[PDB]
Amino acid sequence: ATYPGATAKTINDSVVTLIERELSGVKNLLYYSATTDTSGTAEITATFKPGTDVEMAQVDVQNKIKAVEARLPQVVRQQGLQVEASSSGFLMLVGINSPNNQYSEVDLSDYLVRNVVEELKRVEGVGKVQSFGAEKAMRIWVDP
Amino acid sequence: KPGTDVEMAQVDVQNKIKAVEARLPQVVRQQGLQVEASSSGFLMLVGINSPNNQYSEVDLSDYLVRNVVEELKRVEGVGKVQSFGAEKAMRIWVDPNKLVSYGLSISDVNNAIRENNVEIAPGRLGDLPAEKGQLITIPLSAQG
Amino acid sequence: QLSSLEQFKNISLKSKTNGSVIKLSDVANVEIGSQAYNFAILENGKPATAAAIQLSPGANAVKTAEGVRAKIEELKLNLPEGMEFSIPYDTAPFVKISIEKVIHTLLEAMVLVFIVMYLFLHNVRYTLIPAIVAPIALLGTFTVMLLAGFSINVLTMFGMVLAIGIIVDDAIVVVENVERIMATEGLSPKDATSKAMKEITSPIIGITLVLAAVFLPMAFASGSVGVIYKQFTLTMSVSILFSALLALILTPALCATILKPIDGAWFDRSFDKVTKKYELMLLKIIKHTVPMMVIFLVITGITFAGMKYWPTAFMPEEDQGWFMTSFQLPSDATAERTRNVVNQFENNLKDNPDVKSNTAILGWGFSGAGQNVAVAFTTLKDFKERTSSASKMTSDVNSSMANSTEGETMAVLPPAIDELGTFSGFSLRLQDRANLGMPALLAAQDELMAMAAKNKKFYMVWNEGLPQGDNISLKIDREKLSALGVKFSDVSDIISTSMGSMYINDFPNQGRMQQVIVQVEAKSRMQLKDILNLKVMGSSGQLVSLSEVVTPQWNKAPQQYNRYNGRPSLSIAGIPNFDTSSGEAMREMEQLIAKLPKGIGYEWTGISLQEKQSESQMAFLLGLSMLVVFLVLAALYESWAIPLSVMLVVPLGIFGAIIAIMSRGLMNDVFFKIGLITIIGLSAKNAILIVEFAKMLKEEGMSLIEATVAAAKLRLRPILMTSLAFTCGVIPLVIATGASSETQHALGTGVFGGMISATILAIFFVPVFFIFILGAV
Repeated sequence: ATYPGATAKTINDSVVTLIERELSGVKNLLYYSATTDTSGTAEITATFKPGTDVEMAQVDVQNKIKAVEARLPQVVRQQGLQVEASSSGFLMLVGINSPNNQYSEVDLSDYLVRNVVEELKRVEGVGKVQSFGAEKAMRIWVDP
Repeated sequence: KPGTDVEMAQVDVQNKIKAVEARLPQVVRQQGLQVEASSSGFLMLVGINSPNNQYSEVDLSDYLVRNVVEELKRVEGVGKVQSFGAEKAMRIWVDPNKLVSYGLSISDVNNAIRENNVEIAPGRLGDLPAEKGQLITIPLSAQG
Repeated sequence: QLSSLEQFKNISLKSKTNGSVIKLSDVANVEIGSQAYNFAILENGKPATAAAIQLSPGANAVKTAEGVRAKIEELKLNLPEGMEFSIPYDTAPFVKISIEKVIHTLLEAMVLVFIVMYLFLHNVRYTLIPAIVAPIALLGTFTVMLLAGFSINVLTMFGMVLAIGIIVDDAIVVVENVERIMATEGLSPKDATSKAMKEITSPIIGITLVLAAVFLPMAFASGSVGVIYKQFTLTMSVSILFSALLALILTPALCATILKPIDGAWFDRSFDKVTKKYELMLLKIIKHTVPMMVIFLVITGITFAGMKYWPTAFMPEEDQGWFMTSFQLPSDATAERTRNVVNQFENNLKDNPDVKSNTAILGWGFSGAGQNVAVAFTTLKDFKERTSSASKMTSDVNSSMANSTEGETMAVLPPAIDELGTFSGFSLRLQDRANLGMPALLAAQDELMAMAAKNKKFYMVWNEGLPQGDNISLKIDREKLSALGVKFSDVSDIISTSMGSMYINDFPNQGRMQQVIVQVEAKSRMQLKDILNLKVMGSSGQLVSLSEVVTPQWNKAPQQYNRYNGRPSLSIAGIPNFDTSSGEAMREMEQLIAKLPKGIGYEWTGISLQEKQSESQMAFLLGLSMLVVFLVLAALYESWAIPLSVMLVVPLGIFGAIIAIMSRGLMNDVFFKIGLITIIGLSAKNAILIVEFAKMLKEEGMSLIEATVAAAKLRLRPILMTSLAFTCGVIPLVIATGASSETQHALGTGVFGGMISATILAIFFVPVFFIFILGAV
């Protein structure tokens, strides 16, 4: 759950508690955790019993949060609640470097986001691709 | 049908309403369609009374909503907790006679409250891209 | 829509008070940067980028890696000059080398058991009769794996390695009995095979039923410990069932058609002489009946003591060829400080040790992001060109980082199981169960950290999260605003917009719609004073700075909010100290936590919780398995004394198992539990081999003692044959030294000691048990 800018106290008292109020009583719930950090982001991880069907359990979580998607702040709602059967460690960490220094780090991250991350995600068996580098963007540094 | 998997059937209903969640009025949509595998009768009816009359009914309902309903819902086996009592809230009983007397409309009072009582995004002092030469980063806070 | 800096800089902008139409470049430096500058990447000290690929739920690691490497090779062709692709962190190579090492040890087990059976029969034929049942039983196990929805992992493979020495038991029994009949009576292969069948058909079935029923309850255990038991259960049980089907169906045909007439070095007289000395020693033993039962009571006592006292673990750590290094700098730390810390750590292991590649991610870290958090995935050079081990390296990094750069850098090993935890060790969650508030929980937390600093079984039990930090809350004096005549909404706008970095809309940049972010320039949002230099329009027409209407105040508050099972909590990582198991640390943590303020609870999460379940259900798995074997035995031999005599041999196998574990210095992990049950089964096998024939000879009219000694002597050869077979088949597990060798060490040491015991201590005690239990009734 994203809620940009807002510090962790706001995500903790306005968002996480709401979702956690529905996470209970889910089928085969082994244990559940929720961490809100300073990036204006909360990760609520419901860990189910070992061997439980991850698909149907993911469905159960979707159903429970559906009952709490109308009370979250407007930004949270119109920013989406990405619910995914997740993992902890990275399988591998593909990267792009520039030994001749012909491209600054921003150009490498741009190229990686625009022409690599999509085609990496389009591989069978790749569940998530987290890009540690942001796409290019027209920045307007105003001067107050 | 009796004995049908309530989970997959709930999923089916979710799918069917997904095809009709884009035509409903805007309020309906941005108020959410809470789809839940439901029940008819209450298992039990927890309540809070005040025999010494030290707390009015509004205070009891407030305490019940703020410190009981959440922890009741956080019990395993509790599917829904319907609170027959509303949380406290700052009520502004306007007087349309005086509203007209000064020349204002309730829309105005609505705007005055929206402006004198705003949620100011926190921001972060020294967030990236940092100025070469910074060693401290304090998360700012506003209070409006 | 604008597409170039030129069009953006010339964006008109009406000037509020004067009238001049200014451009955007007058009030703002327009430039192309990145959407958000959250994370950075240091690959081998150089700035670069990266893309962490998280495996799909239940996908294949090796296949996914094959696909991603192929896609990288494909995309290499379209890389402008200057860009180079790299995989500076990859785990599936280790999956490929682990599964290959396990298949290699499986083949080594096959070869060694074939050599043992050849040495005990001396004809390729006689030894080929059983050695054809192992591959067929294994292939049937594979078909059942597929039909049940299983996979080929190191767990089921380890189950097959254990099974190699158990599959061929039945066939060894049949071939030994047929060989023996053709040696003593000289009968033709066909009718000799028929007589051997009419003799040991029920022994074979009994051994089978016992071995397949001892492995059933373990698969019923709950939790990951069960998901681990289920592999070994399915593998070994189906392997034993197919081994029995073959011993009853295929090996009789082989023994009937392709067994050549006995015509045909020193082993023969020495082995027989050995058998005779054993028989005389057995008679001397049976003499002192009560003393040997006293020695058995003593051994059971020692065994129970060891199984109750020896430290417990869950899974052995392994040198996966790489490790992680989490840098947690205090709050108020800037990305420059974390770059300094990471640069120090990167330069600390740059040319001194032998590592393959060290990649650091700035701004990202398991359990929290932020400028003051980095995670560096140093990948060890290799295993064949190594010097210091993963655990010997991490220790070096920890000690060479705790004293130089400010922070919390703690190099840590990869976990045991892939998606259980991020690091090796235990992970506890200190919960706030009585609404004590955050400050109380954090005080309890640092106290617990103070108590864990002087413990010997603890090393660094740090906090896996973000630390408290100073915030700058602004109080707005509304009365001063109304007196100055300034709208409040304008002050709110100015603050929020002055810090926010808001995003507006997109623009077409080289064919792709990229964002257009606006934000107060860097040098105007760094220190607090800059904020207090913002100005708003008053009532009298003159500007009023924010410093006159807002008052800052510095609070101390937690910057990350963690919740567990509903209640606020704090993730407390920890790794046990050298010479201390994970079980001891867990128990020690419980005591420490018991020494904490009231209302503060504690919960185990991940590996710790799974380990707790293992330890809390190891008694019922041994209580239920033993009872199942007893009941099956009583059903098979229609008595209550025979199954007691067969059960009385289990503590001897456990005895050796515990002895081996204590001597080697391993722990009471789940692999040892797997061997514990395997040795129960094999012990029962060695006992039945004697007890059945002794019962038959006693029913044939022979005296109890004479029947007992005759059956022991006649079945010494199959017992030793099968025993040495399984022991030499597991020797590859104990002696393995490559990569992923610690799992094999833990899984083989137990069964090795247990088999050595349940064969050297069985052929002498099972006759004693039989005679005693039958005389006492």
